[PDB]
Amino acid sequence: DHVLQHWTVDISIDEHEGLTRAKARLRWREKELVGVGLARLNPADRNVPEIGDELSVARALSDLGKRMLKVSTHDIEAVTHQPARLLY
Amino acid sequence: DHVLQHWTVDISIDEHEGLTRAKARLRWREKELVGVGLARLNPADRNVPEIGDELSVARALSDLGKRMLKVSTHDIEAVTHQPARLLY
Repeated sequence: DHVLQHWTVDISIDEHEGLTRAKARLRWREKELVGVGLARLNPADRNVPEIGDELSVARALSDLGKRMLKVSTHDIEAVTHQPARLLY
Repeated sequence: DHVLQHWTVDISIDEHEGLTRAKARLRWREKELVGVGLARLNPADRNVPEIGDELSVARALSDLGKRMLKVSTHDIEAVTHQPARLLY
């Protein structure tokens, strides 16, 4: 009675000179998105690169989810033929 | 000069009787999070399950990113020994 699926987000993390850039790619059906996030270390945490990693990724995933809400909106509008906007 | 990493988010999608539930799991270093999202179809799009899929996943990824911002906050606070809060 349930229909189950499994998807994957691929995340790249690039640390360079205290700047960490994350890119989170998701492909599904007819769509593909990349969420992007940045985190820069400061003197107080410059020796804790794990913070830059997880913060840039948090941002990339949030960006990805935001972009996906927009795709969802476009698909709903295609069905209803009425403008829509999803806030959450 | 760059340090590169690659991480993966695992997403489950469960459709049942018009309700779609997505769970997005990320493990990294010393942490593990699951973001959760729901989408329920309505009569106007009940025959477009792809909308429930992508909307529940958008929500799960947004939830995951929000939870990860909180983990990042805790880690920053552990370094600075000062309360913090990351809005984005």
